[PDB]
Amino acid sequence: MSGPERITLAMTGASGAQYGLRLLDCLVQEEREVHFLISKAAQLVMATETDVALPAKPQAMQAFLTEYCGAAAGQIRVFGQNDWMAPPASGSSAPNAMVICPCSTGTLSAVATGACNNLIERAADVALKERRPLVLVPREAPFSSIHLENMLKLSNLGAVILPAAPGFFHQPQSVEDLVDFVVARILNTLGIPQDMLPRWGEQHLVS
Amino acid sequence: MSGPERITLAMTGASGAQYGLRLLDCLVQEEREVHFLISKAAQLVMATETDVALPAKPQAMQAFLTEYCGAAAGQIRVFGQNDWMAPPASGSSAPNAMVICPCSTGTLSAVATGACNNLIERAADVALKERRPLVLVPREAPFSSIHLENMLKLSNLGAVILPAAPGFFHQPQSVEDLVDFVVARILNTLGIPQDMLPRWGEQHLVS
Amino acid sequence: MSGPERITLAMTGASGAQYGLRLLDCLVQEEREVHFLISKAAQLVMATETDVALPAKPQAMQAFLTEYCGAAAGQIRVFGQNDWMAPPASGSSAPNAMVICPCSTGTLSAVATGACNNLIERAADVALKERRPLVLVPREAPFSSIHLENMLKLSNLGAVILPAAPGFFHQPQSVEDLVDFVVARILNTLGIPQDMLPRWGEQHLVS
Amino acid sequence: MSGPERITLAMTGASGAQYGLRLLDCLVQEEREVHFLISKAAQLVMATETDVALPAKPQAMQAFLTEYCGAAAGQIRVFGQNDWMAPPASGSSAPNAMVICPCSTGTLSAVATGACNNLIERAADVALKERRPLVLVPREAPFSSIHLENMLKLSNLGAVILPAAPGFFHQPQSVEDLVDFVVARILNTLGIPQDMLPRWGEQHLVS
Amino acid sequence: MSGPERITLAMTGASGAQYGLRLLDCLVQEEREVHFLISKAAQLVMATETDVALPAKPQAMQAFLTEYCGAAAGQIRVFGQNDWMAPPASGSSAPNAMVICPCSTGTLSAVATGACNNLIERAADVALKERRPLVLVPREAPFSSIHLENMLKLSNLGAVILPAAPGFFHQPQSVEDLVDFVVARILNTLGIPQDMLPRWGEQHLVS
Amino acid sequence: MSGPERITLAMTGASGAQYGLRLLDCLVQEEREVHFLISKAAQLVMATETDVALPAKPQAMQAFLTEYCGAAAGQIRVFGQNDWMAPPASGSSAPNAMVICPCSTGTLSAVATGACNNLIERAADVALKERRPLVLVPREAPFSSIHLENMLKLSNLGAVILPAAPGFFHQPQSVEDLVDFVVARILNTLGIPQDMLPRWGEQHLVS
Amino acid sequence: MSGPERITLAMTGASGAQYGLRLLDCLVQEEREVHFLISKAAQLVMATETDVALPAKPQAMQAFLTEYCGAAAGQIRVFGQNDWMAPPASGSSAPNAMVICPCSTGTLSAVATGACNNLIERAADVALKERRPLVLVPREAPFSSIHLENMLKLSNLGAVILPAAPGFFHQPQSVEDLVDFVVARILNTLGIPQDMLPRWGEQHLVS
Amino acid sequence: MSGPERITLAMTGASGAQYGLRLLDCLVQEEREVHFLISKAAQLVMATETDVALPAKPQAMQAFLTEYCGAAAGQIRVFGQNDWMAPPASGSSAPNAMVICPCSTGTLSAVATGACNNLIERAADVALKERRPLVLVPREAPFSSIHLENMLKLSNLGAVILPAAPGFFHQPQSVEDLVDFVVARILNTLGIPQDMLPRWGEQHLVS
Ligand SMILES: CC(C)=CCN1c2cc(C)c(C)cc2N(C[C@H](O)[C@H](O)[C@H](O)COP(=O)(O)O)c2[nH]c(=O)[nH]c(=O)c21
Ligand SMILES: CC(C)=CCN1c2cc(C)c(C)cc2N(C[C@H](O)[C@H](O)[C@H](O)COP(=O)(O)O)c2[nH]c(=O)[nH]c(=O)c21
Ligand SMILES: CC(C)=CCN1c2cc(C)c(C)cc2N(C[C@H](O)[C@H](O)[C@H](O)COP(=O)(O)O)c2[nH]c(=O)[nH]c(=O)c21
Ligand SMILES: CC(C)=CCN1c2cc(C)c(C)cc2N(C[C@H](O)[C@H](O)[C@H](O)COP(=O)(O)O)c2[nH]c(=O)[nH]c(=O)c21
Ligand SMILES: CC(C)=CCN1c2cc(C)c(C)cc2N(C[C@H](O)[C@H](O)[C@H](O)COP(=O)(O)O)c2[nH]c(=O)[nH]c(=O)c21
Ligand SMILES: CC(C)=CCN1c2cc(C)c(C)cc2N(C[C@H](O)[C@H](O)[C@H](O)COP(=O)(O)O)c2[nH]c(=O)[nH]c(=O)c21
Ligand SMILES: CC(C)=CCN1c2cc(C)c(C)cc2N(C[C@H](O)[C@H](O)[C@H](O)COP(=O)(O)O)c2[nH]c(=O)[nH]c(=O)c21
Ligand SMILES: CC(C)=CCN1c2cc(C)c(C)cc2N(C[C@H](O)[C@H](O)[C@H](O)COP(=O)(O)O)c2[nH]c(=O)[nH]c(=O)c21
Ligand code: NA
Ligand code: NA
Ligand code: NA
Ligand code: NA
Ligand code: NA
Ligand code: NA
Ligand code: NA
Ligand code: NA
Repeated sequence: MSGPERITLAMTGASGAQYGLRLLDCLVQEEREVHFLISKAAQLVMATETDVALPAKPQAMQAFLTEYCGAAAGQIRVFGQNDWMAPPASGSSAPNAMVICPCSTGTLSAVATGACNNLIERAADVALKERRPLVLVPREAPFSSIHLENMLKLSNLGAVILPAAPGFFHQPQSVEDLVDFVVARILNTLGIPQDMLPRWGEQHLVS
Repeated sequence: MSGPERITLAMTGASGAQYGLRLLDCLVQEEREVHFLISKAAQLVMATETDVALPAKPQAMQAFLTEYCGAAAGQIRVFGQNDWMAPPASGSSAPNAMVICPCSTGTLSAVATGACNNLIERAADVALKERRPLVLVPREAPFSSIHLENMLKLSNLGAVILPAAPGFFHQPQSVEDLVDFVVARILNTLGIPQDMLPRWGEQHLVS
Repeated sequence: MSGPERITLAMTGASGAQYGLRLLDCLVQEEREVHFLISKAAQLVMATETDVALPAKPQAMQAFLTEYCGAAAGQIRVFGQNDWMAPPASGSSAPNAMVICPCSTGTLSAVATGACNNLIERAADVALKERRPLVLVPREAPFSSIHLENMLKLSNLGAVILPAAPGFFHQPQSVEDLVDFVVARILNTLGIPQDMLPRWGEQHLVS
Repeated sequence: MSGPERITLAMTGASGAQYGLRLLDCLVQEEREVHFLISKAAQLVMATETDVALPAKPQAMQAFLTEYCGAAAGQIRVFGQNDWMAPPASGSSAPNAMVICPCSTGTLSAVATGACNNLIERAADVALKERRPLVLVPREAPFSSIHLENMLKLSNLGAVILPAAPGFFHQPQSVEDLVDFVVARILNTLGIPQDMLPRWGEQHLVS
Repeated sequence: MSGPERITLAMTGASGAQYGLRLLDCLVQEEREVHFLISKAAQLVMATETDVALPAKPQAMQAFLTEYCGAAAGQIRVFGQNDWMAPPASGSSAPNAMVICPCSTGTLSAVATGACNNLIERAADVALKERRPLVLVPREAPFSSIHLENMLKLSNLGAVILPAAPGFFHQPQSVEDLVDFVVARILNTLGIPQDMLPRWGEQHLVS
Repeated sequence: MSGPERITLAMTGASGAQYGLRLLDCLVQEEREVHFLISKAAQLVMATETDVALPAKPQAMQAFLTEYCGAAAGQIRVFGQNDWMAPPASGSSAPNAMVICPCSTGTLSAVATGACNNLIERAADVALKERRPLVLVPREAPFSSIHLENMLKLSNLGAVILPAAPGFFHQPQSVEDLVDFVVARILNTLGIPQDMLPRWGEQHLVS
Repeated sequence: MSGPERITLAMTGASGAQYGLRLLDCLVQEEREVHFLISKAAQLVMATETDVALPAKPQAMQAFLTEYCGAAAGQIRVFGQNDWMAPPASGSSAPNAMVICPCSTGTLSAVATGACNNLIERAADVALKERRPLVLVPREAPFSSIHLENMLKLSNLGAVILPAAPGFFHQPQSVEDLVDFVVARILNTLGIPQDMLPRWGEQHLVS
Repeated sequence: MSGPERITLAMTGASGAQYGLRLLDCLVQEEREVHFLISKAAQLVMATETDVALPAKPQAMQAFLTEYCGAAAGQIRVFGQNDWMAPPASGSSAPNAMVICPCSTGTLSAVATGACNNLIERAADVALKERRPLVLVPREAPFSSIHLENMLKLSNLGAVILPAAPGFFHQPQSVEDLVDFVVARILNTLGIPQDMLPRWGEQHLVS
């Protein structure tokens, strides 16, 4: 298998819940183990932007997402926001890649400053210290200098700042096509196969 | 009238030609004068991503866009990439707001470093020196530290970095809705009326 | 009318509750719409430093402040600390000026780092990204280098750092005179008329 | 009326007394109130470079300049270098735009470092703290790194650094034409009408 | 005795002459030796804000302050602004703590840049080089980035930046109470006993 | 002979073609060898601002300038913008001093960032690496922070930033006098004799 | 002759008047022209540390120093602290090397920040902009970070920071030997012959 | 007793062996315990500049210095350059103040960069980490930017940079007087009594 066996997928409270749900679906279909984290604010975004009725508590949420995605038993773990006994909280855990999608400006701030106030922020702190993959998918416009400084600091360390800024070069025909563009870029970053976005120029040879 | 009477609208070679065309259409409908600039690479993006058959040379291009947008004679000026006799090239011109939409990473670089190699880059240099509005709409993912440093430098000076990162909080149903989200944010930044994106919470009063 | 029609007034937990209440009163008397936010810690400061019996929950609080200030129905909105549906949470809202008065060192930190952990901090983040007025009124002494760096970062972006440091050059005779000095400076910053602090030297002509 | 009703015009001891006198004349003709300040060194520059016989003390100086410019009684205030009772010394004064023309390297230094050693330097410090317009017109060549760092710091804060570097693109025929070029740029910066320098390209439409 | 036997107390030309006079009175009552310095501008502030008729020259001033404060002969030294033979001018003097109260923005600048243009600024330069206490009490609002950078530089070196920003948490009933708050904080910084501001929470034990 | 035997004189597209032509004339009269470079944009400035009919191609241009200046055969070399076989392109060439007069903001940018996109920019890069004289004569107003940072970087390395900011202290009577002021300063920087601007104070002895 | 024909020698108010007088004597004996400047504070240092009875005003001072040093008529110019008509005030003057010996911490500050408040500070500003030699001889201990930052900034530009820190490696037997050590180093820096300090190791050949 | 009971005195290879020997003598006379360290290069400086015949190895050296200074048995410890079992090598040792006198540029570098290559450099590293006094007495001229950056870094941390730059304000009559000036300043920094340099201005009272 190419790419990580396990991904920590954190959803935080930026607009674009569709991106995180699509990414979750794609990771499940690629037979990956997902350690799923979601902030309080992200639950309110999901309720506002989608007709996904996500249960609030981790055990109900795990059962719901397992069904929603057609996952295997055990494939989606869900951990609460203060569950320090979960793998992502320690660098002595088995290695995971981590994606924060969507990434609110507040979570971006916390990761850049090392705040570690909940399991998402601690998980990202652990990824950075252990040199494990960390991809942040912010959705905001305009970006202020506060945002940009935080992104720059993290990019300089080795985090991938991948804004939810879909391209139009494969003639998207629906909202789903644009969502799939960004999810494809995340999967490409992680080194996980995807067939939503072709390999640009693969067949080109000269000119 | 609220907002600027004249806007310099530059299209450069990032994916998202739809954004610049929609913005042009909205500015024309708000009875604004538009000084329209387009890079060579942007012409190739437009041909690839749209079925707009934009003529190559400025006089033909002006006539085409005037018809396309239903503009008045004289309302859309078009200037070539080396036309230093055009208003945007000097700070002694009448004041315009300037928008680069889409903004390629190369144009972002040129603006940040002061390269002034064509009329778009000179126009932005003039906006910055004269303290006139400058809005940059980059479309790229991931953003590297090179991109982020360039954006941060310009944001710190007072340019608005407004990534083509549409929100989903008004339940978009088409690609056009997502395009209209970003265009609405640009128009809000410029202080020009728009009725595509409601005023969040305007009717909320308590809780 | 000169100055903003709407002001977001946030009270946080620094000593000087009197300043925020006086400012609220003056804004109401100038027929402005106020979007009123208050932190948990600020409620404890108000109870300690004043004999204002402010109710805890937003609907009761709105009714109380409306009476206290002699405001019109609808003139003072009150929003809770997690109410993301309120206007200040999105830059797509109608434009407001924002004042944090008093501004605790912790709120100053959150604004400088982009933490966005409650509606006050998100509101300030939105003001900065949208280039809308932001005035911070810290009350602390000494100021440490941590405080000063945070203030400097925000001042460099364009926020107004206006310490609760009243002047004595108009011969204050009471605590109220000193409070009114700082409130007058805030109103002057916002461009809202005030007749508490004369225009220095207005009548001077030579020497 | 477009632009500020009141301008603080400070003349300091760089070569180019002609620029400050021309600017004063233009501001008077646009019916603006001018708060006029002049350094000791600037008085020696004026005596060396012009045949203007400027009296030394503020009351005589005010009467002289009023006649010289054809100003109304009261239109030109003159204030001495230690007159802290004058409006420019306090941010509680009515708002003025401020221009230092010419701006010596020593005054540029004082403004950049916050020295406030006389009314000119205090006035500029007040402009910066209150976010009121500040335009500096240095005349020096070469510029050393000391000069450039001081200019950069102030430009980054929002001051306009407008060197006395006239352009030749409207075919100047006399020294007066070159002086009028720089004065026109200052007036354009302030948003005050001027008919000395046309609006570049205003009549251009295509090519 | 706790705290320094000798204090250099410099008054400069910020609003808040009351603070410096109160501090002087408290230091005298604690049987400390005070080396008293005052700027020209501070003499004009004192005349404007108080009904203290301070004589201009050092010998008359010393006699006046000795009476005003009920000091012992010799307890208050007064030194002129160019008296380099006074103790504060050399680091080979006996150690003193130094307080600049109030501290103008111009004196803050001079101390931060090392200007040493009069005995106050030299005295502060000496305190910094000898690692002796230096407390600066600025009174300004807003603080610009120039002010903040100067404060930050000095705080980073070890100076105490203590703005004249009184707290309200001990229910002040008069202007004097607010003055006494700031003076108490200065005395606490210096390690000199004071009974104006209680020790917060001293009697609290749990909760 | 005092000063360099050979000067690389580059004209770029800032306003002030008169300065470069005057400098060329003076260098020829001082019997110096000039390696003459001119940008495309500078040719359009010269055509706009002067009645010099400069041929476009290097061989015609060399013959024209030789006649215009009364130069010796071989004294003025002219090299095209991509002629990497010309001496200025390599640091193994015989040493020349280099002057860019006028220096556009775009050429200033290219030199500061090391862009080397044509022979002028490469020539300046070579001067900096070889520690050979480099004088830049910018003509712009206002200068933005982008401009100022670029100038500061180059000044810190050892380039001379000499803005086209003529002085008035020798009572100029014509445009030519002002042009001659700046050209004299350039020649003084290079250490080449000039008799247009006297040696200030040379005859002064005391007071 | 090796080394500069003319030296601007400025004495400022640091301890070590002996160094400046010795240097003056050596420059006169090497048949150099000296443009002599002295601060008010330096006159008080000279009176305190030496039995040189230096007259206060420039014409008397010039006559006195001419006799004291055995100089030729005209060899020592003396200029007052506000004499802007003296050569050192303009970069269009004939080139001089400049030495500030001793250099007070306040003059070091002024030079580093570009204050130009008197002819000494302006002269140094001119040296830096024109790339002419500038040697600063500070005498202070300890050096604070303020001092060190100012020295570092100037050293980075190309000024020579030469502390009055004599060496003992040629077995000094008197105060005069130690003074002569520092003066020899200054003369070596300037490239002026001196026979007080031998060339270290000149005769050594191997080991 | 005022001041530290124990001082680590390190002599390194700058010119000025006299300073370290005098300081050693004064510390012994004040009944302090001295932990004495000396570099190889310092032994060669001492042999070159003095007629002190210092034995090479630590036990002989200790006996020699004990006699030379009239110290008590045990009062002067001497430790070798690799003796990690000596107290200064660990922060768990009893607290000492540390002085490096003279301080070579190489030892200054090592301390600034944390090199810890011998016991002197380790001892200084320990002083900095434990927040114990560290005084560096460099002797070099000119100081390069390398030197100055190293000094600035250490001063910013809290080390005292005290150059061997004696003052002349107490009319020194011999080399010994100048040596005693610097040693007095060191002792004052350490808080150890000295009667070589009076307390400036102690008896002054007014003017
Ligand atoms: C339309 C509004 C109010 C904003 C657009 N969007 C968003 C949509 C919706 C519908 C809600 C409710 C909230 C947001 N927010 C704000 C955000 O959740 C908060 O700052 C919050 O503190 C984040 O906390 P976490 O980092 O998740 O712990 C948020 N934050 C952000 O960074 N980007 C966004 O797109 C948006
Ligand atoms: C699918 C490819 C190859 C990239 C996506 N997209 C894009 C789409 C298409 C279809 C074309 C052709 C080109 C791009 N580029 C590259 C870009 O135009 C160039 O770097 C170019 O030099 C820009 O020059 P200008 O600044 O306009 O003068 C470009 N640049 C960028 O910054 N963002 C983009 O989205 C893309
Ligand atoms: C006398 C005490 C304990 C401090 C003076 N004052 C204050 C008065 C009172 C009476 C209370 C209770 C609290 C304060 N604080 C502390 C402060 O509220 C907290 O740090 C807190 O976390 C702030 O959270 P928010 O930013 O409001 O969300 C606070 N914080 C601050 O920045 N400035 C202040 O003046 C004071
Ligand atoms: C030909 C000389 C000596 C210089 C050219 N010019 C000038 C002309 C004349 C004829 C005089 C007399 C003085 C100058 N100066 C120097 C200047 O006034 C001083 O540095 C001075 O301290 C400035 O103090 P202020 O900031 O006004 O309080 C000055 N300063 C500057 O920054 N630019 C200039 O053009 C010149
Ligand atoms: C109401 C005015 C004009 C200002 C409020 N206040 C003040 C009050 C009064 C009544 C006077 C007269 C002056 C001030 N100033 C200005 C100040 O004294 C000057 O900048 C001055 O150069 C300072 O020099 P020093 O550092 O003392 O040598 C000053 N400066 C400052 O930093 N803070 C202040 O509060 C005020
Ligand atoms: C009146 C206008 C449009 C501007 C004033 N002036 C100027 C005059 C004329 C009449 C022309 C045509 C052009 C300018 N420019 C713009 C400039 O040439 C361009 O940015 C250009 O890309 C420079 O490229 P190069 O560096 O030479 O390769 C330019 N650039 C600059 O830095 N300073 C100037 O004074 C002006
Ligand atoms: C024993 C005292 C009070 C200090 C030692 N020495 C000195 C000696 C004597 C005997 C006098 C009188 C003055 C000093 N000073 C202080 C100094 O002159 C002042 O800061 C002053 O403002 C300098 O202004 P300038 O830069 O000359 O315009 C001064 N300044 C300095 O930087 N180094 C010194 O060695 C000393
Ligand atoms: C006259 C010479 C060659 C220099 C003056 N002086 C000195 C005098 C004598 C007579 C000797 C032999 C050596 C010096 N040095 C050089 C110095 O010892 C070395 O760089 C050396 O590596 C220092 O190593 P440490 O840090 O002690 O381990 C040295 N280093 C320094 O920083 N300042 C000095 O004054 C001098
Ligand atoms: Na949460
Ligand atoms: Na192009
Ligand atoms: Na709260
Ligand atoms: Na003056
Ligand atoms: Na004074
Ligand atoms: Na070209
Ligand atoms: Na002086
Ligand atoms: Na050694």
